[PDB]
Amino acid sequence: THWGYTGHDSPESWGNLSEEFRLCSTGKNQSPVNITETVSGKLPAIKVNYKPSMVDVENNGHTIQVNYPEGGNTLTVNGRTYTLKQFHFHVPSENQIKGRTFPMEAHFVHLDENKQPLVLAVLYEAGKTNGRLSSIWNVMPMTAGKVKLNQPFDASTLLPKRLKYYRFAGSLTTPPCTEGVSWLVLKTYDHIDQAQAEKFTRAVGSENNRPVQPLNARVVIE
Ligand SMILES: CC(=O)Nc1nnc(S(N)(=O)=O)s1
Ligand SMILES: [Zn+2]
Repeated sequence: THWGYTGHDSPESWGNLSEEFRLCSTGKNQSPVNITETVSGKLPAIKVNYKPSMVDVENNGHTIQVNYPEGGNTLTVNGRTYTLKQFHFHVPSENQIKGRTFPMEAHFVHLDENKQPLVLAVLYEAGKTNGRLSSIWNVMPMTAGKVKLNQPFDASTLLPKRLKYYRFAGSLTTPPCTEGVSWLVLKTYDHIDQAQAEKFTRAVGSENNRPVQPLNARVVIE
């Protein structure tokens, strides 16, 4: 069923669109979130085993996304291996740091062998052109549609070397807003210039951030 970020269709009504999106309105563990208060703790280190792959770049109407047809690219956290399925973008950011919205956020979405979802997040500050995204921005379908990119894409360039993160449990920020999703929001910020963010918005047709949800019972670990 149709949903979006504006119109009579907007995030605050997602739960009533159908019975099967109801968690969007009724869940207590929803993403995204404003990360204000945190607990300093000893989080397991991330190990990135990303490498180049043959990807396609899809406009599904709601974001620009890079689909990984094969496993290949993994993340090991806490002796668990998670397989990168796809990554995609929000302009502006869904998650916030101390009330601060960022001009873009990237969501790297995974499953482990138990099919447990993990989202590793990168927040972009305004700054110089992102040279490592230009390859994806250049083939960006500006309407709904899908192109396989000729030259291999390496996602290791999209993650910093400093891999400190905020950790919390949450949900998909798009319908059906399924809960039980591990969130790891990296502290080290990448950058995008203004054209890049505007083009994206132009392509997808709107700013595509779900608004922040209450933490309720949850604690964010830094
Ligand atoms: C199959 C799949 O991954 N669907 C998603 N829906 N929302 C997502 S997000 N913005 O939380 O990372 S991913
Ligand atoms: Zn997302």
